[PDB]
Amino acid sequence: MKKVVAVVKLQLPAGKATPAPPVGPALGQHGANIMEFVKAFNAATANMGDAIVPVEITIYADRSFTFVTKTPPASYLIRKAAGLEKGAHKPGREKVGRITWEQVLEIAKQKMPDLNTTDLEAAARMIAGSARSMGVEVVGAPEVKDA
Repeated sequence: MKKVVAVVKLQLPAGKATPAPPVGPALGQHGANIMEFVKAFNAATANMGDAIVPVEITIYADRSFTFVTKTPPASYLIRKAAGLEKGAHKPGREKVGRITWEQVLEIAKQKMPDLNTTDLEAAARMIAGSARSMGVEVVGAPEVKDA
C-alpha cells in the first residue's frame, strides 16, 4: 500500500534556494509545504555552503517525500565517502575529499545496473574519476606486481 508516485528528479541551488524554487507548485503536493522543503535544503546547503544538487524527491501518493541528495552529481553522496568530517583536536596528518576504490564501486555499481556501462572500471572511473573532477581522490586502489 505504498509506491512512489513522483520522483522529483529536479535540481536545486545550494545557498540560493528559497520559497521560490524552479518547482514551488510542481512540488507542493506532499501535504503542501515549501519552507520545510527549502528549510531542509537551505539548512543543508547552509550547513555546507553554496552549489547545485539534482533533487530526486521520491514521493509516494500516501503523501510522503523521501529523498536527500547533497552537493552536485557524484558528490551527492561522494562527499560522504569523500572526507567531510572537520574534526576538533587531532594529532594532525589528514585531508578532506578522499574516497576508496570499493566505496566508489558500490557507489558506481548501483549507478550501472544495466544502462550501458559494464566493467566496474568504467562506472568506477566515473564515481572515483568523477571525484577527481571534484578534486576528491581515492584512498587505496593498490596496484603493484613486484610482490
